[PDB]
Amino acid sequence: AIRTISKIELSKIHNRYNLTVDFFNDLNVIHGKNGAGKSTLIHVIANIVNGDFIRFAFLIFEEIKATYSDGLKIVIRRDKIDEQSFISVTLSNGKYIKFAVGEAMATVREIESMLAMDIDKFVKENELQKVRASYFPAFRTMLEAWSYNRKASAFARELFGQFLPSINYPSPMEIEDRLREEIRRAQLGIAAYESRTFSESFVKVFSTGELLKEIEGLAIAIKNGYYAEYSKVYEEIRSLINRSGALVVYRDALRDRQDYQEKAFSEIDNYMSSVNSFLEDKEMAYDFYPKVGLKFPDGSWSPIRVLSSGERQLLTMLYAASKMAIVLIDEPEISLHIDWQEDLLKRMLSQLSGRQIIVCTHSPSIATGYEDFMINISPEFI
Amino acid sequence: AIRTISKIELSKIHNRYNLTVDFFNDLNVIHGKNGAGKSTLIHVIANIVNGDFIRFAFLIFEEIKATYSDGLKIVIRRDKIDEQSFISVTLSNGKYIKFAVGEAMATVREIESMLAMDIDKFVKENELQKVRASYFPAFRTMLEAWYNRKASAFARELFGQFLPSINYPSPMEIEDRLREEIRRAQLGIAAYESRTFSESFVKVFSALTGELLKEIEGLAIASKVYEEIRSLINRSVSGALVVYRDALRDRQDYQEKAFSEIDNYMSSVNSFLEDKEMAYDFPKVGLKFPDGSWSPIRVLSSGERQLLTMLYAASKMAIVLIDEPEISLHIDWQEDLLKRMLSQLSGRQIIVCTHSPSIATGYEDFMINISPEFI
Amino acid sequence: PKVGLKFPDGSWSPIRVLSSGERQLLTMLYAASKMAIVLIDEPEISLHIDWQEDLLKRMLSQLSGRQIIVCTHSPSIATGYEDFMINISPEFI
Amino acid sequence: SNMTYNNVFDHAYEMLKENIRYDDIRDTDDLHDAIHMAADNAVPHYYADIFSVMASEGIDLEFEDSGLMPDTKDVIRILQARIYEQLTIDLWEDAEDLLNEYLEEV
Ligand SMILES: Nc1ncnc2c1ncn2[C@@H]1O[C@H](COP(=O)(O)OP(=O)(O)OP(=O)(O)O)[C@@H](O)[C@H]1O
Repeated sequence: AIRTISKIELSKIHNRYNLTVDFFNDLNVIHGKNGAGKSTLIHVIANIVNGDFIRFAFLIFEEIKATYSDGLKIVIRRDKIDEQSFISVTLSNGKYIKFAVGEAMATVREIESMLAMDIDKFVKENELQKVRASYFPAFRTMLEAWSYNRKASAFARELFGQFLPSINYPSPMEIEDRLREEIRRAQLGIAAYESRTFSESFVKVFSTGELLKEIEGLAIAIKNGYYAEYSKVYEEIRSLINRSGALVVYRDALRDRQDYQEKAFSEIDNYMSSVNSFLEDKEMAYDFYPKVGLKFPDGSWSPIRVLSSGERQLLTMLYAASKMAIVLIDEPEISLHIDWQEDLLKRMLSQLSGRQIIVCTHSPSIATGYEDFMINISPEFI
Repeated sequence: AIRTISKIELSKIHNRYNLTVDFFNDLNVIHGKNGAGKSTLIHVIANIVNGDFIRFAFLIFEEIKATYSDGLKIVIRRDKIDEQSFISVTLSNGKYIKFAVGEAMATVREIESMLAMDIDKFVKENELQKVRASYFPAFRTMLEAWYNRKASAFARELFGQFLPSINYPSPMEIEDRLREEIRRAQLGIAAYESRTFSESFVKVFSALTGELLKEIEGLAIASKVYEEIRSLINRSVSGALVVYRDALRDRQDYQEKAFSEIDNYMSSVNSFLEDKEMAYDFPKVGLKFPDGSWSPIRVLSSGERQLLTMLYAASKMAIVLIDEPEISLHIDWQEDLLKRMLSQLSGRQIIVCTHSPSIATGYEDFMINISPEFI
Repeated sequence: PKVGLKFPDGSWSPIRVLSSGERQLLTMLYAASKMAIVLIDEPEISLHIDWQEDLLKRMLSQLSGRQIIVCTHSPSIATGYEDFMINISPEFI
Repeated sequence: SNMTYNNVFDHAYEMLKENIRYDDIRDTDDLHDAIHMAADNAVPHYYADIFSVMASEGIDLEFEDSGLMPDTKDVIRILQARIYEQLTIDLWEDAEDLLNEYLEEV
């Protein structure tokens, strides 16, 4: 990210309490018991950072101040004139926009667009959408229930109010299709690099025993291509090896084929290693059309339906951490054993580097090893 | 080898006349004035040879005898007993099928199938569909108005239900067919490129004179890597050069073999046409004026459209029955049509029925004059 | 009322049974009666020589006092009125 | 470097716009053949490009209509038919607004 959040001041939100939280540029582990408005704070941040300030028309507040790292100040006030409420979003740059709450309510019931275009023009001419924040809700089981889905945003705004931001989160029943599509697409990518290597190596060939030994070693080196005819041309190459400059060209082509073979599947092998780091006595893999699922040391195969809520939380969180700015995670301790809660932040900090990772947990087991980042929330009741 | 039709005898057809026609083994050019029953003979032949015996329930006749070349005789009789008509299809081998006319009429109005399956079993167990005859109708402008499958029902609606199956291409379908064939040939060339790449890769790996290099440079013509190969050629190792030359020669031969069927059809069309050339430059298919201007296949006159619809349906071809090929044609094209089609359609029985003797020039020994002996 | 064809044997048949030339004569001699300038394009479609040598004379008996412009590919239409032939050749540029 | 599905879809969109502008297609009935006319000259013909387009995101690799898939053992023709079907499906969505833009053009 660039404009990291430094300090957010919420005054009289829901007419109950005032809250001012200072954030670092790094990890932000907010620890506090339920009812602290942590979820609200996350929705406020996700409705400020991602340019969706129109959702603030559905929120009851007095004064909301958001300060970034570079020095941009956003002051939001809810003032009503002649029985009609107007939200004033005043930036530190000089410009300020104001709009009626009822106009935004009418626009939302229209979606069931002038103000939407006005908000888009305001955030585009002021460049308020430089950093996009990803929202990980604490109700991802509900996203599994209506199995990224786009109607889930409307369902969650239906039963949690219209202040809720856009919901883009992957279900267990969508990541199976996503993984199958990515594996077949990577196999097709391997086949296209085979055909490009054939045409380029034809042109290059048209223009020692160690090179022959290297070709014999590289002939043996699942990762089989989709176009099996090229696997049969490779079988014929191995059969010919069993039976100068052009040999160097052949060796370079085989080495580039092996390197692209590793590089096409490296992203999914990283995700599989990230999953299998937690899991014990059970491996998630892509044994063979691609089949994706669990494997056991007995050699038995099993569908992804045997997985527990804990393992489902790990799948839905590690896939949505690899496929990534500012990352906001709500309740990562759900249905997890204490050791996985201990190692979850270290695994996600190993896979998500270079971004502002804000997490909100109720269990302190999540915040081991990062106790200096533990910002304790406290509601200052009005 | 092939069961060609030798002699057809129609007795009291439409309760009007008797007709007995003897055919040669090839080029039966029937010449006669309008009202002599030429198409009444072509429809009978097309309803006998192609197994469409159900159409004989819609025909009023007394005795129809069909003799093939080997000696197979099929005798069809329409006899009515107790106010119900029965068609008796008696073969010379001993077997014979009979059926009621009203049952076949009810089956035809049902299509608008037991008897159809019985007829199919009868013609399959006797092997009557060894030779299939193609019918070129005299109303192909109506086929231009509407291979199309509803055209059979439309033509049987306005010409009676005795009319055989109509399978004839319109101009806008030979245009779609030519575009599809060009696209398929391009896809075939591209797949032969990738197959050539993989096999030549293997053969060059298997490998380990200047005239061969000069021949390979001369044979290069233009598909992107081959341009780079020609550019590199313009700027011990004999076996790999031989493999390169053989691969280039096989690529050129496959391009010629892919486009040979359409180059033959284009040459056959452009043989007649004089001040306009039909070609497939880049796919758009159409005319090519000597100025270099292009025009759609809609600019063609009725004459040239008859030549397009007849030369495509002769190239995409047994027994061929053509009815009135002299429609809307100038006299020189009438002179040369049989010679061009006999050069392009060899090995089949070409029966033509013409009103103008100009079609039968150079084949006057084949001119069989039809004559209806009115009862 | 019923319009059809009477054979000399006395049988009665509908108008479906006519051949191509008889259909051409029915469509051509009827519109000639219900008629100005008559522009006829290719009257020789599916007609033998004997009818082609007389069709123009019969239609001129049908059409009198009107300008007739016909276009033909066979010269058998042009017989009997051979002094009115206009050979045409386009001037290509 | 490589050709993706989005470049092919943009080329097919440009060819469909050119066909609408030139041939003057006014309704969906002529556009049902104009979409094939634009699609069959924009499909790749170098094998590598085909696989690179099929290996990119945005286009699935399965036939929603099993009858549209031809009955042959040529895999590359199956993938090309999938490209043609997905291009027709995606261009039929934009056909209505392309027709409206053409009507507002004149
Ligand atoms: N149902 C019928 N179908 C066909 N012709 C019939 C029928 N009933 C009577 N006829 C007569 O039988 C003769 C055969 O007509 P047909 O069309 O076969 O002759 P044609 O002049 O040789 O044909 P064409 O002009 O199609 O080459 C005609 O004299 C016609 O009037």
